[PDB]
Amino acid sequence: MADYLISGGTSYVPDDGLTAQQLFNCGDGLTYNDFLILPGYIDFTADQVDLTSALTKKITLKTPLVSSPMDTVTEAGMAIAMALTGGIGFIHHNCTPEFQANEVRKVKKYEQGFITDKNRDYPLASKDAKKQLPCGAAIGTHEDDKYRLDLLAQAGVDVVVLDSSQGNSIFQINMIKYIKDKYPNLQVIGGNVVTAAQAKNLIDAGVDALRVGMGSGSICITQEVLACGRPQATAVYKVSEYARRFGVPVIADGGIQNVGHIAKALALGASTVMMGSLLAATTEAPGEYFFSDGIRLKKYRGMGSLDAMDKKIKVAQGVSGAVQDKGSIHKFVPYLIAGIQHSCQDIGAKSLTQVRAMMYSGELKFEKRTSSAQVEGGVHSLHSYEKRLF
Amino acid sequence: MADYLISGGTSYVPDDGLTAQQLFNCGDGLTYNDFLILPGYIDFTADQVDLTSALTKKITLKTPLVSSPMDTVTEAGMAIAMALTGGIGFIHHNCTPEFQANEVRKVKKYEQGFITDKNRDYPLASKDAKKQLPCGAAIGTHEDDKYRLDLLAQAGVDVVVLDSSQGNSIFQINMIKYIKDKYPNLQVIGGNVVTAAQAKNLIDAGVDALRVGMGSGSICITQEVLACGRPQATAVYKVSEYARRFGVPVIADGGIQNVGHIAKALALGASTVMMGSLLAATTEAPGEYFFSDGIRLKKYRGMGSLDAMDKKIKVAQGVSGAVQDKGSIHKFVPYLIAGIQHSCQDIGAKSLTQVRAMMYSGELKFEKRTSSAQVEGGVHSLHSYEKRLF
Amino acid sequence: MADYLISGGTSYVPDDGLTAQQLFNCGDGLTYNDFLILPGYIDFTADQVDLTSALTKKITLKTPLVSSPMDTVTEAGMAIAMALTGGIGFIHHNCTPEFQANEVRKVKKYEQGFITDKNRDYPLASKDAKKQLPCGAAIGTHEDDKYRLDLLAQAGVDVVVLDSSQGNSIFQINMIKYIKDKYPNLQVIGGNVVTAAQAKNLIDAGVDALRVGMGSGSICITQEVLACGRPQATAVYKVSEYARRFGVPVIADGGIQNVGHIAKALALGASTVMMGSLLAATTEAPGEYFFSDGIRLKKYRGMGSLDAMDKKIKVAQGVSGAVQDKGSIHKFVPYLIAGIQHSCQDIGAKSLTQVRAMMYSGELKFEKRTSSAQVEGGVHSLHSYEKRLF
Amino acid sequence: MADYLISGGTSYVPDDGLTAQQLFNCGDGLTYNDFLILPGYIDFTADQVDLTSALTKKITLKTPLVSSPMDTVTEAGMAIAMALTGGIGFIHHNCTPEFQANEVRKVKKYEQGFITDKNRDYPLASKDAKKQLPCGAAIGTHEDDKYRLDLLAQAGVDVVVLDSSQGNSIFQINMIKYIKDKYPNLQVIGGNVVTAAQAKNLIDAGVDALRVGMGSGSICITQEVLACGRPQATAVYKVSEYARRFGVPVIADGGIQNVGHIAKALALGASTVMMGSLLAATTEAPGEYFFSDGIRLKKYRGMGSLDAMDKKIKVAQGVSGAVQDKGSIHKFVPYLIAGIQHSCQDIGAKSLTQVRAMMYSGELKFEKRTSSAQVEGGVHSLHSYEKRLF
Ligand SMILES: NC(=O)c1ccc[n+]([C@@H]2O[C@H](COP(=O)([O-])OP(=O)(O)OC[C@H]3O[C@@H](n4cnc5c(N)ncnc54)[C@H](O)[C@@H]3O)[C@@H](O)[C@H]2O)c1
Ligand SMILES: NC(=O)c1ccc[n+]([C@@H]2O[C@H](COP(=O)([O-])OP(=O)(O)OC[C@H]3O[C@@H](n4cnc5c(N)ncnc54)[C@H](O)[C@@H]3O)[C@@H](O)[C@H]2O)c1
Ligand SMILES: NC(=O)c1ccc[n+]([C@@H]2O[C@H](COP(=O)([O-])OP(=O)(O)OC[C@H]3O[C@@H](n4cnc5c(N)ncnc54)[C@H](O)[C@@H]3O)[C@@H](O)[C@H]2O)c1
Ligand SMILES: NC(=O)c1ccc[n+]([C@@H]2O[C@H](COP(=O)([O-])OP(=O)(O)OC[C@H]3O[C@@H](n4cnc5c(N)ncnc54)[C@H](O)[C@@H]3O)[C@@H](O)[C@H]2O)c1
Ligand SMILES: *c1nc2c(ncn2[C@@H]2O[C@H](COP(=O)(O)O)[C@@H](O)[C@H]2O)c(=O)[nH]1
Ligand SMILES: *c1nc2c(ncn2[C@@H]2O[C@H](COP(=O)(O)O)[C@@H](O)[C@H]2O)c(=O)[nH]1
Ligand SMILES: *c1nc2c(ncn2[C@@H]2O[C@H](COP(=O)(O)O)[C@@H](O)[C@H]2O)c(=O)[nH]1
Ligand SMILES: *c1nc2c(ncn2[C@@H]2O[C@H](COP(=O)(O)O)[C@@H](O)[C@H]2O)c(=O)[nH]1
Repeated sequence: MADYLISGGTSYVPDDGLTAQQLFNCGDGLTYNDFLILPGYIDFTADQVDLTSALTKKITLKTPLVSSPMDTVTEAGMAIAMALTGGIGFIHHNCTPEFQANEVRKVKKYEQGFITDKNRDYPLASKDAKKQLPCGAAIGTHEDDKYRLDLLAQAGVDVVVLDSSQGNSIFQINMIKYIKDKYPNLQVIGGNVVTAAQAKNLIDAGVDALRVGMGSGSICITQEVLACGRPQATAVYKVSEYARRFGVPVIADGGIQNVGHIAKALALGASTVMMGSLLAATTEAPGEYFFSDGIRLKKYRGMGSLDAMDKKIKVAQGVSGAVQDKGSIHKFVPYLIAGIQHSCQDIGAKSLTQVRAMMYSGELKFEKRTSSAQVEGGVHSLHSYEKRLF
Repeated sequence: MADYLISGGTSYVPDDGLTAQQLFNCGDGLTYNDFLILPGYIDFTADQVDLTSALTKKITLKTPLVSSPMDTVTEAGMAIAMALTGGIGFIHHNCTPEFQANEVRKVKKYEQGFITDKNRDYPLASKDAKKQLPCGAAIGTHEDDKYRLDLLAQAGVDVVVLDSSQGNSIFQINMIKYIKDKYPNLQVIGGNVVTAAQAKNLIDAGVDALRVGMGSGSICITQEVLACGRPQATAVYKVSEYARRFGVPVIADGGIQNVGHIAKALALGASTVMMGSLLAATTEAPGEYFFSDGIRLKKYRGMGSLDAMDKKIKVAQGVSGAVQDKGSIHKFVPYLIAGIQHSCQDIGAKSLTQVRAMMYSGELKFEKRTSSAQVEGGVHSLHSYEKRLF
Repeated sequence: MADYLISGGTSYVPDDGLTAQQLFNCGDGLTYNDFLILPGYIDFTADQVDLTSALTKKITLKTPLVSSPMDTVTEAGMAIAMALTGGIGFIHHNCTPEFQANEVRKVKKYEQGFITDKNRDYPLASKDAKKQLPCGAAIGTHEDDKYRLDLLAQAGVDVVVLDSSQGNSIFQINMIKYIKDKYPNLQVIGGNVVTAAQAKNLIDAGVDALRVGMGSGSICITQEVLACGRPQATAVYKVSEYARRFGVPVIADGGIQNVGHIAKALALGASTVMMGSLLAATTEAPGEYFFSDGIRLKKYRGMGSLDAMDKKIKVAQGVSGAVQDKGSIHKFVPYLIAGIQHSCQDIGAKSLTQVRAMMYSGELKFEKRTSSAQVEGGVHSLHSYEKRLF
Repeated sequence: MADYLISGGTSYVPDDGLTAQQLFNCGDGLTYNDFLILPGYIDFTADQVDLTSALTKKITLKTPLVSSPMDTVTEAGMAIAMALTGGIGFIHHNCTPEFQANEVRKVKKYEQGFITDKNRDYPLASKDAKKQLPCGAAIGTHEDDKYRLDLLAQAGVDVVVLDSSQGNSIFQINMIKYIKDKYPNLQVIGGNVVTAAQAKNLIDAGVDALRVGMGSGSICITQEVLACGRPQATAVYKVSEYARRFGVPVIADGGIQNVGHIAKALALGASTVMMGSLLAATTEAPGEYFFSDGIRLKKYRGMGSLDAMDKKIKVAQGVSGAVQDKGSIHKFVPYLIAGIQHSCQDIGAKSLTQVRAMMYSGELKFEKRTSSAQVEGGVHSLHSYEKRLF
């Protein structure tokens, strides 16, 4: 019959909104708050949404959440918490290599299979072949980072991130090739990059994932000091679009402030999301809580801040501050998971993989927001209010 | 793994060419020769291509070919031949109603099941419930056409076409409602229309298919005489795009000169293709062969030509001429079928339904042709040549 | 082989971002904060970046930094400091000609070769043929400015700037020709201009450099009072693009607030950058430090402010205020130098000359910033923070 | 020779910026702060700029300044002051007709020629044939306004303005025709209008000038309450462009905050500028000065405010407030005159007539301003400052 024979199941579906390609073709320099995702069709419940994510070519996580390698964010405690909730943590390298290797060992010795030296309480916990938690580590691109890498490999790190503001450098590519030849099984994350040209240079060197973002971080002043960077949403879309031609996952790094930002980054092509300030002042973050006028808060600083580089003339690229206490990771990360699942349900996708497939196929639709639209989208017209997320 | 998890099976597939929507958004006023279909991916053979087509809401044919209701094209002989090759013929009404009903009866009595008054030699032959060939008939929108319709319904016609140059009229809509209430099972084809506004008016009246085309016919001079019409490719695309919102098939009528034109019309949203000149001077066309300077050819005239309307000032809308002999329908239609199948294979679709699904989804891609491109596409740079299609 | 023969060394390099010409063709009226420079490829260290800059046709400096001719900014002390750090200072003329000539003499007698009447402590110090520091001076376009010019030429000034808000005037052109005929060796800077038409008029008169900017200065209210001016980034790009057709350097004047602004101005085609407020409240700036509620700060006023013109009815074009203490030039200018070098390294250029060559060739790429993008580029999501640049 | 024969005196003059027609074709909905005028060529001094302006077809003023018919702005004192400084005042009608006629008489009896029962202290003072100051008056479009008009005509008013928010009404057109037939010599100003369609309706009725502006006034809330209006700069340009086809002058009404705004309105096609808040809290404004926390200020209210309409259900269209004391008109208006003259000198025109001629010919050029550009154009980067206009 005609109702089937005219177009074969694919029905009318009025065209309304912009595709991602149309949205990011305009060259406006958009970030997360400049656009929304239009809703789709719902025929399933939120709890059925699958958040399985690729961290690298060969490392898969049950959630897309990653803690940033920052000395005020990720040490062994935070890494264990993120592994237990289904993500991963990357241990910072603003320390001695022995200290870093000890932190990696503490992460890797939390759970064991056959000890050669709880699984039910944490179903989403990611594990390697030997029933051990996964762990990540940051290294630089200088000469001593080779010895640091040897210690980390001995400690049993599963993935290393090359920590730099501008990853498209001869130093970074040289260390990528060094690692590829000396530890052929080790997974390497390159970055940070914001353009497809940088991305091509790093993928040709053989990275297993790309870290995307420059200047969007909450503690960053790189854009205003060095005049270099890119709006985060455009950067994530462009680099993910390039990298998926070669099957390279993208980690979206910097500027994430809420669940909506996480969902937008995943919809734009990122496979995982890296969080700094959002996970600072949690119980598992390193450092100690302190009070400033009846407010509980913790230190949070950028790695390019003068205090961070203290332990010639130094050009600071980050600031040092404090953020309000958020509580425990074991209570905060489930809220993020539920929020992402609800966002996926609203846009009509059963999984993050299907979200990205719909985006690349043009089925997922977007819309811009003017300044008035953003104000309307926020809380308005109230004398006073209380905001309780969960 | 990441190779699956990044976008879920849907690979890169570099973007190249225009979608049909993009092509017909430019407002250039394109017809068939102004564009091409870009090739796709082939993983099947040409003979496996399915050409099942919807003529109306409830009438399905094995091929998309229809013979036009013209007194130099379709009588009982042509109708039987087209039914036997898998299409259908529409018997013209430039005759008395008794003559038309007799032609319909001759078509409907060619093959029988249980005669109440070969099926393997012609596998593609379309048949109704009682194993009889299908037949179509044209009627006008004047008062006496009701009596003509009664005679045709008694003769057992399966579908009637309302024959007019401009179908968006109060007369046509009145007769559509008359037919709907008096013969609730009879299928009605409305037209001719070239715009979505006309199409909406006719679909609201309850037609089961639309006949699309005004001024594109080979014998027609309506565009130059009445300044009204539309380029055929744009008309087919626009009207099919509107009509498929309601599950109404479109017959593309006029200006078809070759297999490439048939394939283009089907790719643009038409479900069947109506042919005039292409089927004139076949053996089954009415009239007798005659010679003019060693060339065998037959009369072919437009219904709005003065000779056609002869049997008060008449404004002619068509010319009368002759076309070269093509041979038999039973040998010519298989060539068209094979050509359409090869076109479908080249663009990478298993069926006409899938062709249209790909076009509406944006997977099928198109390209414009300049005048130099069209010349290049034709035969060139030769001293002399012979063109043998089959 | 094909890897070389296909395109000869020039590899793919995916296209991403806008060229400067594309960015400033849109007519949006951009200034510095509306765009960023995308990062390039790094294969050298920051300290290897060469900042040699052309102040005029024949005067070359080792850094691109120039102090503005303002009575709260540049006197002999500031001029000596800027000469010693590799730049130059322009002595203001809101004084008597004898006072100005004495300041020029004090600058020119700081270092000597063969005295006819430290080289290692300051390697970047600019010097003339006779091992003396270079010095600049401002003059007006009125009649007595000829006598002022005679005194300055006797004092041995190396370059004079014609000080005006709108340099495209018959008065300015007359004085330019006067100076060219009377002091054929003296270098003349014309301005201020913001359009290529003004620039053509001044280059035809024979200037050796152009001063670009109108209304962008921190103390300026010309745009709001006289409705005339231009956004600074667009002005710098347009005028530099015109002036380089004739080999005329451009000084970018006004609205510089940080190292990122300096880098952007140099990337847009300027050869040197003139600074007002950024160098006010340094130790070498004229005037005395004073306290307002525990904050140390110095007077800073525009030359078109009523206080400035006090020493008929006067239309003020500038305001008078105070800015916070910055410390010494000998410590602040090295920070600017290091910042510019780091910006050049990030965008992948070995020198300012190569930065501009990449920009004109289209290799350097830019990106716009929405308001949300600018907010994201700034410090955000923090309860409190401290910003220590160096 | 070729230097003349190639193009005949008209030289290259590089193309840079936008014409007014290009600027206002974009449909962005610009007001005064969204654009600047680019500078031109200066070959004359500021005092030589001629500000002669057409108020109506037959009434010419030496300055383009007009005081608004508002009960907190214009009574006899303000009307006399504006006439003496070269402009005109329009006496408000929120009073009895006898009171209004008495104010008109007080204005018309200030200076006399041959008294039927100083002119060198005020050279710019506008005068009629009998050496008397000109005076304007506002009337409504209701029935009793005819009697009010009779009293005003007897008092000797020279021009009447029809006071309404939306002037394109049958009531306004009826009163325009009434006035034209009963007082054939009286000059009538119609409005307020913001579109060319309204302008055509009023010009067809026979107005001698148009009052342009709806919702832009400082005390107005019409746009937010009735959703109707237009950005003032676009409104002035569009309506002036239409009205000059018929030789009808335009008064730009509302939203003027400074000299730059006046200059922009005149450059966009207006012949005179009407001022409300800018002239409120001057000594000559009606009402009494009063103090609020050490600040001297005066009442200023919109005519559509509830207090104004007090003396069944009233929809307020204006608010009531207070503005800071500005001093005397005799000192403030000369500042405006000098500012306008300086703006004309900067853009390179000898007169307002030549400003508009250059604008219509495309020689005058404009530029847009982003939000960052506007911030840059303002005062910035200062700890504190003092702004003394004159
Ligand atoms: N993502 C961001 O936007 C961002 C911005 C600023 C800082 N940061 C963080 O701050 C930290 C440091 O910043 P960075 O990017 O300057 O790190 P970095 O230490 O890589 O850079 C230091 C400098 O040394 C150079 N360098 C690097 N390797 C070298 C080698 N082998 N030989 C010679 N020179 C070499 C670099 O090009 C750079 O000029 C990192 O944690 C980084 O992630 C991040
Ligand atoms: N598709 C084309 O481009 C095209 C163009 C011209 C002619 N033709 C063919 O030629 C033939 C005649 O052309 P036509 O369209 O003029 O046919 P038509 O007979 O419908 O038109 C005849 C005229 O009579 C009017 N009319 C129709 N029904 C009426 C009624 N009940 N009462 C009063 N007036 C009425 C029509 O509006 C038209 O003016 C048809 O075969 C048509 O298919 C086709
Ligand atoms: N760059 C800017 O945006 C800007 C803006 C305002 C003021 N300023 C500074 O403030 C100071 C004020 O200078 P200015 O440009 O306001 O005015 P200026 O000192 O050049 O002269 C002011 C007026 O005198 C006229 N004039 C100049 N030379 C003349 C001559 N020979 N004969 C007759 N008339 C002549 C000018 O055209 C102008 O109307 C300067 O320091 C200037 O650099 C700079
Ligand atoms: N944007 C502006 O320029 C603006 C906006 C609001 C108010 N105002 C000022 O406030 C005052 C009043 O505003 P307004 O425009 O409502 O004045 P208005 O008195 O003309 O309007 C009063 C109402 O009566 C109607 N009306 C007018 N004449 C009539 C007649 N002869 N018969 C029947 N109905 C008639 C009008 O259409 C309107 O609905 C005026 O001073 C006006 O200038 C100005
Ligand atoms: C600029 N960016 C910096 C610096 N240190 C780290 N970073 C980047 O910021 C991310 C965290 O940002 P949040 O918005 O707080 O999530 C980090 O992951 C890293 O990429 C710095 O000093 N200057
Ligand atoms: C214009 N068009 C006419 C006329 N009679 C019929 N037609 C239309 O032409 C079609 C055939 O065109 P070909 O190109 O030869 O296939 C018919 O089906 C009909 O729609 C006429 O008089 N003037
Ligand atoms: C407007 N602009 C003025 C005035 N005096 C000087 N200037 C200009 O400003 C520049 C300094 O600006 P900063 O942003 O503080 O660097 C000067 O170099 C000069 O060009 C004035 O009165 N009104
Ligand atoms: C809206 N607009 C009103 C009202 N009364 C007068 N007006 C308009 O505003 C102009 C003055 O505006 P300023 O910006 O203060 O110069 C007047 O001339 C008139 O056109 C009102 O109640 N609501």
